Amino acid sequence: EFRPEMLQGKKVIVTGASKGIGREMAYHLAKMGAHVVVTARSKETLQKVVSHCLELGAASAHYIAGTMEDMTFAEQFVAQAGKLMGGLDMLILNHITNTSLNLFHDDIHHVRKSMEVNFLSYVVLTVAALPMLKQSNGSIVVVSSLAGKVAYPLVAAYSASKFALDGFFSSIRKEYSVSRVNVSITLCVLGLIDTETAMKAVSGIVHMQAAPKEECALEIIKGGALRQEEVYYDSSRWTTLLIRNPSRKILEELYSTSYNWDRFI
Amino acid sequence: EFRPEMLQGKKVIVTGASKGIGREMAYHLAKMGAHVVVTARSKETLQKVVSHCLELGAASAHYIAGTMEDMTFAEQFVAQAGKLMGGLDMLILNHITNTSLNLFHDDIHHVRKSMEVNFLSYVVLTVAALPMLKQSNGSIVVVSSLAGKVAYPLVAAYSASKFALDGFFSSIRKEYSVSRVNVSITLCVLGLIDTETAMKAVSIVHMQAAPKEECALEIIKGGALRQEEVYYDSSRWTTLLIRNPSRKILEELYSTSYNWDRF
Ligand SMILES: NC(=O)C1=CN([C@@H]2O[C@H](COP(=O)(O)OP(=O)(O)OC[C@H]3O[C@@H](n4cnc5c(N)ncnc54)[C@H](OP(=O)(O)O)[C@@H]3O)[C@@H](O)[C@H]2O)C=CC1
Ligand SMILES: NC(=O)C1=CN([C@@H]2O[C@H](COP(=O)(O)OP(=O)(O)OC[C@H]3O[C@@H](n4cnc5c(N)ncnc54)[C@H](OP(=O)(O)O)[C@@H]3O)[C@@H](O)[C@H]2O)C=CC1
Ligand SMILES: CC(C)(C)c1c(C(=O)N[C@H]2[C@@H]3C[C@H]4C[C@@H](C3)C[C@@H]2C4)cnn1-c1ccc(C(=O)O)cc1
Ligand SMILES: CC(C)(C)c1c(C(=O)N[C@H]2[C@@H]3C[C@H]4C[C@@H](C3)C[C@@H]2C4)cnn1-c1ccc(C(=O)O)cc1
Ligand SMILES: [Cl-]
Ligand SMILES: [Cl-]
Repeated sequence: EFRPEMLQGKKVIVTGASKGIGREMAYHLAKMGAHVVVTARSKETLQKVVSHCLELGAASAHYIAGTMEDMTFAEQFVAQAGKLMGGLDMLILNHITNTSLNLFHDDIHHVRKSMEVNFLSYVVLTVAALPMLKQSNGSIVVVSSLAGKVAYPLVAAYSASKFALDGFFSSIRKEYSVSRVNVSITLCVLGLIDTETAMKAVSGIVHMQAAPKEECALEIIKGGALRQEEVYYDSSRWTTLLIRNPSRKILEELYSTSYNWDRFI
Repeated sequence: EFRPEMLQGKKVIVTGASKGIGREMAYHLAKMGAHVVVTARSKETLQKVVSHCLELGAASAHYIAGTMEDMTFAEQFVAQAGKLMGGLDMLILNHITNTSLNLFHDDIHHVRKSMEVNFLSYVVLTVAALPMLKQSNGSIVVVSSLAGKVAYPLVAAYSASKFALDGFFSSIRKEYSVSRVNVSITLCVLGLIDTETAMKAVSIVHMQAAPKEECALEIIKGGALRQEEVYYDSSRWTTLLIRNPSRKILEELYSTSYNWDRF
């Protein structure tokens, strides 16, 4: 179904691309011959990722360094990236604030910082990217987790922010259908993935088994390119089968049928 | 299974109690003879509510007016309410920032205000109530929506905040089990309900609303019975289809596979 030629010459933004899954996606897009604008806080690591993207064969690879804590950076970054590539075809929202496995006690500051970085910044980015994506019949790719579909201990603030992405983007997708906005939204529900961040977070939990970041990153690109609503990627075949909720799809399809919202458009 | 005597003499907080579902819950708790501390921004409507609660037979009814936009109010309110009742048995988190059905365009301010009011304030109130509920083996009751389990158009910021409550509280419930915290968490997944707010928002041809009075009772029954989730819609189709057993199987496998005792 998917072809690598589908990404050739496309204008793609990847957030949290200095390392992990974001970096792997940037490299994948580069091998496919895409124009890429990557971001993270570290200018040096980004410069190393951009250098490799050009070697891989990216049509054009650029970086803009800043913190997604700053909503003015987030808004401006989209404009600057859009000018560099002369448009936008895909927006890959992937960055997250630093998190570790820990019991929740009193950390409102972490809960809010998770909400601002992992969620609000995504909305600010989308808002700023939507005119370019509308004129290119584009794609938003939102990187979530199993922890953003199912409840796990030790990642309460993280789970709260990934659950919010589902609520927001799945709702805005329903709206795009009514308001006939031909911009696709892909929510990526990932299991544990073997990035240095995750592997350092999980050190010692021997029974916990990570999936390849390389294939994971490809599966995210394939999903958005094919305009799929949801992408699932875990190492367990048990999880992949059980993660899907058809009961939700039924309730959503019934409301889509039962109501006409044309007197809002 | 449930008995009204279960709430007699209990120390309950109800947020967003000047109107709608919150008001109805306060009155229900008053009929059952509980000690109640109610909150919303309007002092006068709250005073009329605290006066009806005493007539209905509440053991003690009090009000503290303020905005849950203010996290310091939220934190302090719990301490003050706790002092007025000399403890805390149940925390009923119900308030929300004003929302209407509309397409999302550029409203970051609404998305953030919805997250501060509908979500963060709940975490602030929970943190502040926890020692008191711990010493009383208490209950947190979180009022969510179908829109906090399933995706609907025109309530993006609202859906995002109700989805966050699920993520946060369901995760902390897993933690309370590991850390052996005997404080229950009830998430209430409500369908459309006939409150003036809802009926004004829907003035949506075919939408059936459910009775606010029964709804409010069903929320009390659920928390009192320490149920993890409460479902209340007018459709029998919705109530059957709203449950996610796939996620409970996944949760039970992780509960089994891992031991987190060193946390
Ligand atoms: N790996 C896993 O096990 C799982 C990953 N996921 C999701 O995958 C995505 C990527 O994760 P992963 O590849 O492991 O992460 P990494 O930690 O390896 O990469 C995170 C990236 O985000 C950047 N970043 C961190 N903080 C900020 C900030 N405040 N502002 C801007 N950029 C920031 C980092 O660079 P810098 O610090 O230099 O700014 C880096 O480029 C996330 O959305 C995560 O939730 C989902 C489930 C599991
Ligand atoms: N009604 C329905 O159809 C549905 C309701 N729900 C949920 O049920 C709960 C109650 O809804 P409902 O009774 O219909 O709503 P209402 O609008 O009737 O009542 C909301 C309450 O919150 C208070 N409140 C509003 N803004 C603030 C604020 N900034 N700070 C503090 N308090 C505030 C209000 O008091 P005041 O203005 O005086 O401060 C009021 O008492 C909510 O959690 C809602 O999401 C879920 C699904 C459907
Ligand atoms: C680690 C956990 C639970 C949270 C998880 C995730 C996730 O979102 N992990 C985050 C990543 C970024 C941050 C650092 C690390 C890695 C921890 C978390 C914060 C994705 N799958 N998954 C998971 C792992 C194992 C199993 C299982 O064996 O049953 C099921 C699901
Ligand atoms: C109104 C809507 C969709 C969002 C909804 C809710 C909800 O969250 N209602 C709140 C009310 C108060 C505030 C203003 C309004 C009304 C929106 C919300 C905030 C709870 N069920 N439900 C709903 C209604 C009908 C159907 C159906 O016929 O298939 C399915 C679900
Ligand atoms: Cl890595
Ligand atoms: Cl009302």
